Amino acid sequence: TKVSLEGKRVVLVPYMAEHVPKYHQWMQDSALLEATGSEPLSLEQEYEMQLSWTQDPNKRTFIVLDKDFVKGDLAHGQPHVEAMTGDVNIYMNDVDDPKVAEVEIMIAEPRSRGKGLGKESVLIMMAYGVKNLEIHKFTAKIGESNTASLSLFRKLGFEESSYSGIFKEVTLEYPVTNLRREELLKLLDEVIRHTH
Ligand SMILES: CC(=O)SCCNC(=O)CCNC(=O)[C@H](O)C(C)(C)COP(=O)(O)OP(=O)(O)OC[C@H]1O[C@@H](n2cnc3c(N)ncnc32)[C@H](O)[C@@H]1OP(=O)(O)O
Repeated sequence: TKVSLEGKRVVLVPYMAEHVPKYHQWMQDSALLEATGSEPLSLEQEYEMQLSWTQDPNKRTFIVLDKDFVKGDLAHGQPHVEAMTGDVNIYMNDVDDPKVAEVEIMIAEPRSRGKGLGKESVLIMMAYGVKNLEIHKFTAKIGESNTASLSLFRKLGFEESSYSGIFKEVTLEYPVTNLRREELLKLLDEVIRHTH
């Protein structure tokens, strides 16, 4: 990824080595680890994953910045550690269909929760996938007790498609209908790109 994406309240920037120390600190929250799909890493592994995640052709990943905390402009590829808030990604992980993508979202900083940053970050990333990856269905895998994430995805219009009692995990789907495709592309048309 060579660009960052500026919406109304968030900037989605490429995950950089400069972001790793704060990201690693977020991941010390066992609740965050369990709520996301994450295993605890060493710092070494966290740095190596920054390189591998961002080189993976089947993934798109961004660090979420809260625009209220950004100091300086978005035009020079700077990491803006001071505004780091979370992450968002899509993974094309369906062997049967390269136009299906799984979504993940995390807003790790309490000071930035409840401002609509998770919703906007997911919508921008979904729209990016529709335009550039031709995604026609998104999925989300959510722990059965994760009230906050279940609410977010359902309020976006994701619908439950299956449940694993073994893993205590709900899977939701978002078919990209003609109307949703139009809406998402219009939204992305208003997102400012910066070279990064
Ligand atoms: C598919 C996956 O990624 S599963 C893993 C999801 N990530 C996590 O669980 C990490 C821990 N939690 C988080 O990161 C955050 O709580 C998130 C991402 C779930 C929500 O981030 P926020 O930025 O606070 O959400 P945002 O402010 O954009 O609100 C969006 C919707 O989320 C829902 N929501 C957010 N927080 C809560 C909550 N505490 N309880 C219930 N619903 C909630 C609401 O429906 C809200 O819509 P409303 O504002 O109209 O009520």
